[PDB]
Amino acid sequence: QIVQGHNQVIHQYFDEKNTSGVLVIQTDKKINLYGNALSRANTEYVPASTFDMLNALIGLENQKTDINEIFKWKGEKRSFTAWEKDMTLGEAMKLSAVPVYQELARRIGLDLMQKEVKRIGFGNAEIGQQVDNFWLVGPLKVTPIQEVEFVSQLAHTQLPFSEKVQANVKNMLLLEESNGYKIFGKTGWAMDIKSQVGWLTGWVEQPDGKIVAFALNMEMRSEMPASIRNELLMKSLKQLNII
Ligand SMILES: *C(=O)[C@@H](NC(=O)/C(=N\OC(C)(C)C(=O)O)c1csc(N)n1)[C@@H]1NC(C(=O)O)=C(C[n+]2ccccc2)CS1
Repeated sequence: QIVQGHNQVIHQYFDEKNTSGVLVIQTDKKINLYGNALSRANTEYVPASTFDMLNALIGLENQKTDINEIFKWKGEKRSFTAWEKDMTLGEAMKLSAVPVYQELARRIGLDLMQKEVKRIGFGNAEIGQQVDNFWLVGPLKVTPIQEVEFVSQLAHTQLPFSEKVQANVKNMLLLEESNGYKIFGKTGWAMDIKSQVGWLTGWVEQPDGKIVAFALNMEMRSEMPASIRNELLMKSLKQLNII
């Protein structure tokens, strides 16, 4: 099941970007590890925005929102300018608009959130006490192997949510498409005074329908482009002939 993969080459790629990281790939029930810091795969980190996928699933499942709802921008200056507008849950997914995902979390509220997170068994399922930021600062944590298992199940409509809800959240996640290969996923990035953890978790849907899921997890620095996660993921996917 969980093993290291054939690759001297991906190890290099990560050293060549001057980072410590791992790339977990899950096809059917086989999980391979690649990178220059494999032990990260079993290390817990905060999911940061990658949690937006689970938030949306819980929110939609319990009818706290719907895919047509327009979340209103009330006019205050926000941490990013691209967030400064009315938007749907789907458009928030793509922009990683935290304030939408915080409104939604509050609608959900703490008891349902923690019943649902324990029900799903996400990470260490620890939400503790603040409903509106537990995925960004802790206590909630998850490993890269757990994430890839989560997105694999989302990809395959195997999570314990309605089928329509799963399909609606999948449809929010399309990043890129070319040669008939689709790539779905979600970035994440948390700025803790310790290290900074960067995520990119999602999947490839190949032309014949086959799903190959991935969870990139690396140490970020403020000097890196945000681009670097996608660049390293796409190089590695090509090298493994997944795309
Ligand atoms: C989800 O993971 C969100 N992360 C954060 O809100 C945090 N930081 O975002 C960064 C990018 C580090 C920032 O400069 O503010 C964060 C760190 S500690 C804490 N409580 N919050 C969204 N993630 C990302 C991303 O993954 O890149 C965003 C997209 N983005 C980033 C940089 C430039 C353009 C777009 C928005 S926050």
